[PDB]
Amino acid sequence: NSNICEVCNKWGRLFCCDTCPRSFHEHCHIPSVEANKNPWSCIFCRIKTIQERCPESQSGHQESEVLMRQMLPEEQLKCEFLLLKVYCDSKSCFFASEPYYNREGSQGPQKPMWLNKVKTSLNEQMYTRVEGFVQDMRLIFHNHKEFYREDKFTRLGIQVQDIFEKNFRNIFAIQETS
Ligand SMILES: [Zn+2]
Ligand SMILES: [Zn+2]
Ligand SMILES: [Zn+2]
Repeated sequence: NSNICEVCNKWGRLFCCDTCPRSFHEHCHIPSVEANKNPWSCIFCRIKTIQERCPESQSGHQESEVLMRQMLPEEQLKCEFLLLKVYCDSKSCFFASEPYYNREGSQGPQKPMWLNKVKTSLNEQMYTRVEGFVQDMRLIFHNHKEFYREDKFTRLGIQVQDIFEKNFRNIFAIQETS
């Protein structure tokens, strides 16, 4: 197994996957690494199994159909993995915890949102469709763009949104277009 956490790239108290060489901090993995279960298979492994059981699940899909899917166990997993892929980027630190807004010439958003809030909401099964999760994720970046206006710090939102969108198209096998 790897000697660093796959998500945050730090050593520490790591749990090792049984079916691949990745390792995780307890609360870096999503869902949090399960208490027992030997062998244990990480989210990367569980996603790969879904694809292997249904190869046709990788044919192209329309985003509008994906968003209306109910959050059954396989869609719950896919959203958990998508969330984890964002945390994998170090720039996610900016969007992880609860923001506050006091900048001359800007007003804070009407509906603040952050990664750890989305994480709790998934854990508590608060989303009934994929659209719920994707709307809250996109809201994070939209709030940031609007608040920071012309400051160059706006670019951090563009950057992390691009990680989210690339991973969304991959995980949910969105039909490729120009
Ligand atoms: Zn970690
Ligand atoms: Zn694994
Ligand atoms: Zn199948």
